[PDB]
Amino acid sequence: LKEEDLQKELQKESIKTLDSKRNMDSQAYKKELIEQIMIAQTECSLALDMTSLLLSKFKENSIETISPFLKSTVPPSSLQFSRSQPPESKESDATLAKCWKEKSLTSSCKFLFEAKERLTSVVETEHEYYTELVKVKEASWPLFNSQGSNHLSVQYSCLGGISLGLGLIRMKPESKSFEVQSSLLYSQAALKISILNKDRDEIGSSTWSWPSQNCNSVLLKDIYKLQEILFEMDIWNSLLQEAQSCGNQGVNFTGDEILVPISDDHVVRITLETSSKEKELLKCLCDTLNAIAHILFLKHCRKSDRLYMAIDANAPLILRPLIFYYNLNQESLEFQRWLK
Amino acid sequence: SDSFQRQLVQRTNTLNSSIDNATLTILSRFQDILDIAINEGKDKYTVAPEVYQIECHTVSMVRAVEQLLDVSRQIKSYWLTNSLSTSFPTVDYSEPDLEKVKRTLTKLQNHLLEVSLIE
Amino acid sequence: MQELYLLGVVPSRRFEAVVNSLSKTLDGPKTILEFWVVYRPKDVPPNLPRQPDSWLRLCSNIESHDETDTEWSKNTQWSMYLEGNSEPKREDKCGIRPVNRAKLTNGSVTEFVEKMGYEFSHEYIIQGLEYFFFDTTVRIYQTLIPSQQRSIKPPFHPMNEEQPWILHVYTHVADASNQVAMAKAEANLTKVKTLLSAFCDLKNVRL
Amino acid sequence: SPEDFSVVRAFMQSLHSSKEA
Amino acid sequence: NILLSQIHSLSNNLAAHSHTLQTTSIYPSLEFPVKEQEPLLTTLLRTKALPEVEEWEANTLQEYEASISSQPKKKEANDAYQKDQLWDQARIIFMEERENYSWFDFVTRRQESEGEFVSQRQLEIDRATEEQNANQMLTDILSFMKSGKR
Amino acid sequence: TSSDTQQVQNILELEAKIPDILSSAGKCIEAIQLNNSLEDFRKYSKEFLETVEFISTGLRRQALELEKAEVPVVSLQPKKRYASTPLSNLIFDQSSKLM
Amino acid sequence: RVFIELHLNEEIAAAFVLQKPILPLIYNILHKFCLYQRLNLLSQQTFQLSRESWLGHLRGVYDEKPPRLRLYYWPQLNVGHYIHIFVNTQPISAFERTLSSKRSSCEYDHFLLLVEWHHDGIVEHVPLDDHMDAQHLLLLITQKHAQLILEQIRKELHPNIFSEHVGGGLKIHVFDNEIIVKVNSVTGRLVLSSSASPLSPPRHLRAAEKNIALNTQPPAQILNRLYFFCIQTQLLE
Repeated sequence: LKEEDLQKELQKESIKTLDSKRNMDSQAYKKELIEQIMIAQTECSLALDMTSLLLSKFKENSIETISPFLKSTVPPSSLQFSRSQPPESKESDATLAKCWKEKSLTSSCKFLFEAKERLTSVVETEHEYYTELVKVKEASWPLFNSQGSNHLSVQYSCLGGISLGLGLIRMKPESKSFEVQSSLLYSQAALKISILNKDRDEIGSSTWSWPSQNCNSVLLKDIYKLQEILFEMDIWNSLLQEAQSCGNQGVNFTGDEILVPISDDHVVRITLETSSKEKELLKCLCDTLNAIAHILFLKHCRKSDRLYMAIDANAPLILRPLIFYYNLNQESLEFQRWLK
Repeated sequence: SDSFQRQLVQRTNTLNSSIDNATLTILSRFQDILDIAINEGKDKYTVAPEVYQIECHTVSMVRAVEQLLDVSRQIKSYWLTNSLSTSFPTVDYSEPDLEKVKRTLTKLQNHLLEVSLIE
Repeated sequence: MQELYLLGVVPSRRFEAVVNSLSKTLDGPKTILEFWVVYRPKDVPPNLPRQPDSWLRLCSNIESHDETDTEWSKNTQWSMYLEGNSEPKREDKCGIRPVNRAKLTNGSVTEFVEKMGYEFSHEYIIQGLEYFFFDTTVRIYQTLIPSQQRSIKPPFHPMNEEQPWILHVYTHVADASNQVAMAKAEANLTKVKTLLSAFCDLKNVRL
Repeated sequence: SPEDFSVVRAFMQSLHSSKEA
Repeated sequence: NILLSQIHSLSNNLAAHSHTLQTTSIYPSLEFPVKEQEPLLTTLLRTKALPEVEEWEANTLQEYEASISSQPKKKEANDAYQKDQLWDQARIIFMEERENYSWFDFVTRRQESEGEFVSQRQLEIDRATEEQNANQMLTDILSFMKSGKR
Repeated sequence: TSSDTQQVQNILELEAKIPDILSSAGKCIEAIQLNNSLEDFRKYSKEFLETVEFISTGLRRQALELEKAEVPVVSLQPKKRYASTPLSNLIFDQSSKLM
Repeated sequence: RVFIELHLNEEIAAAFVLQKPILPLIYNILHKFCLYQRLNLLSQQTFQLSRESWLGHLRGVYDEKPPRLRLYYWPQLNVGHYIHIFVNTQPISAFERTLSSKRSSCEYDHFLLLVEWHHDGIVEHVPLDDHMDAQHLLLLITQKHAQLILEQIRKELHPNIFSEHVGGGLKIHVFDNEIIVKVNSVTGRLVLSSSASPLSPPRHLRAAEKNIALNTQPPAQILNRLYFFCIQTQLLE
């Protein structure tokens, strides 16, 4: 409720058959049910009690069957029964019975009709979903049933990398279109490599773009973008643990990004760009760095797990080669500058 | 643990058990509706339980059918769970041009450096 | 040196499935082609040598020589394996086979063994693939008899018509005595066996 | 979902605190 | 479902002893007279139908009144008999028709029985023997490698 | 001989015919009750039994063709350190365009 | 939000049964609520961190009853320590109480969220920025503790070697060159780099760093040996 909205509505109102005609909770259905079975139980319990009273006059069997409240309240051997004559049958009563059964059958056959119709809608959607899953695995993407046991998940991280990521296909029914949901927390992910001058302004940077091969189905595009994102995440993580091992070379990881000092009081800044949901030569250098960083990651993936004295052999080795060759260049340049 | 073949046959005997159980309840339920459909004895007190039974049996039939749908789904999933893909999507066709990468590598590595011939 | 092993059998149609599908489970396949020859001690003193089991066999990698030309036993590197019988009372657990090996270079291996006093027994070829898990290997191979002694590449004579393949699980512990290392190799073997068992059933056997 | 569950836990714990006080 | 089984058993008992139960009649006396002062008796032995049941009956009878507006009454009873007959015929022919089919076989319809035959247990025996002979091939090749048996 | 995709397609056919079980059974009760046609009940009952048989046998068929095709019950656990030839391709590709 | 509307509502009503002013009670309940939620956020940040990076080097404890979080960093003892997150009542200033009157009331029960990092045999209260990433906090403390241990070794050095503490690290001077000792926050390990040639550290630094990491003996003893070695080799050349 807002005063402006209301002054608008009320200002709009200032502008303006004798019979009055006017036209749920699972807990509520629950209450209706327990209510009904309870009334049944009270009726049956009554009949039980009464019969138990009589037979208890004539047997041990029914002192047991009578309720403790009733047997406490009333003395046993209370009721009686005598031979008598059964009542005249009511014509209305039998015609009632027949009317009841006929209505019962018609009810049943109608219910089978509508149940068939709803289950046919169900089987229809099912057929839709599974034709799309078939479309997917026809493209040789593996899929596994999800942990919830509802639907199925595609393994977008099936080309490579360290982490194994899979995400379930769900039908968005309102749009009648399929969507791939993943544990991943990033709408976008890409490795940014950059160079920082003395004043910390960014001289150049590279972020890979993927080849974006043509794909026919929305679902497969979403798959590719997920796979890409997670792969980038794999690279950033690997770079990080690398930086743990090789701090002595100067690689510094602030929580926000990796940076590496460089010979002319410049810095390289390696970040992961994310959404949550001479200048030409130098850009060649950045792009070169990103590309080679890549390739080297990939090499780390090919390796099989199983010399030197470095602290961690299992540490990947992307930074360290890159900075190795950089440093060979720089040493050589200093040498030649002396000789010149 | 059980053999591999033991696992397979275990599964199929399970799927059967479930599935002939569901069909059999479809048959038997329809049968017993039929057994109850005649209104000759027509004790109105007997007719009313009969009405309940009819409703309960038809619902039990639909239940069984839905059970069949559960089974068929499971079978599809199993078929899709099988690791027979043996391939990758592979969308390739953007060419390496390696010799260019060699030359750009060297070019960068020798920045501001006077080079000489091998020996 | 102690090796802990499991093994199994794989029929022919079941071979190809087990292979592709193995590639799906664990680290990708390495092509392996091995040429093996055994030798036998000629003295056979019956009381103590115990020559039926302890006699040695030696083999070597033939990655690419036989396809290119006539095989050259002189050209390839050789290594000698002394593998003893397996330890009994191991029906429940994984198997244990003690194995020692040495690499041999710059010598006539054949002439050396026979100058020891050992002498030819049998000559067989091992061909197949091996896959990797952490510190534990797994090779599916077949036992191809050579067409001839030091057979060329084209023939690759097979032993049987059914051509069944054999499943070997590799684990190595240096020190026999250490119970902790045996425990970890045992558990590594159990875990790999579990996964591999989903794949196909395999179990411990003698020798 | 379990985050929201944790929101609730935060509330119920706040409440238990105020009740003890 | 279990509730259904119980009430069905009860209706059978009541119809079986229906004659002896409608001849007998129940009145309290003698020993209940100590507690006789109470209306509990009237509530316990009351045979008034439930109010919902009572209305229900009334409504269904009104429906019959629409039906008699449609047609005369004498014709109705014979038609009813004829229908009950119909149902019994439907029952027996369904029993026959069902016994005719085969249910617990793999792809073994009547039509497919004419077509072909498929045996699960024979496949299983087949694979089992193949794996057993394959194992014998193993143990044999193993003893060959260890000490020549070619 | 049929692909897995072919097989799940087969199943989708059986599925599409399942809900008609109710259809037929009801068609048959309705036909004898509403129309008193004993012969309509004969036809529609017969259709009902045929339908349940085709579904039942078709699915037991499938499960068998599972054990025949030796499809593992448990799903296999994928490895974690790939580097795949198609990946490598995308890889060298983009490296090249960037150089 | 609607949920807490109703529950809160129940609460204020019972408060009226006992007639204790609402505006406090709702403030108390709801501020403490927000604190608890932030603490929860931090906990999920740390557990996420315990998985994503830090894997070998972070252990996280969330606790119910009085819900509290403690984080174990550098699980490897050094030749012990954790940081404790905590909700607790700040007593009212005697001067705050006097100033407070009517609308501005001190009578509200009120408390802050705060942290104190545990150290072998000591405890220190650390100010908590309201905008503090859990990673950022872990960094901050680890660097403090860093500086502490690294100054302790500096003191245990040899007396004649001129050492300097600065730049978050140690500078050991060797013939107008420098060895630079720091600690990596995650690993909590000693990192020796070289003044001249910061991109490739000489073999003997690398080997030293490896020996420190082995934790067989105090860092100072090693660094002393490395100083004398470093001298000798430079001259010998």
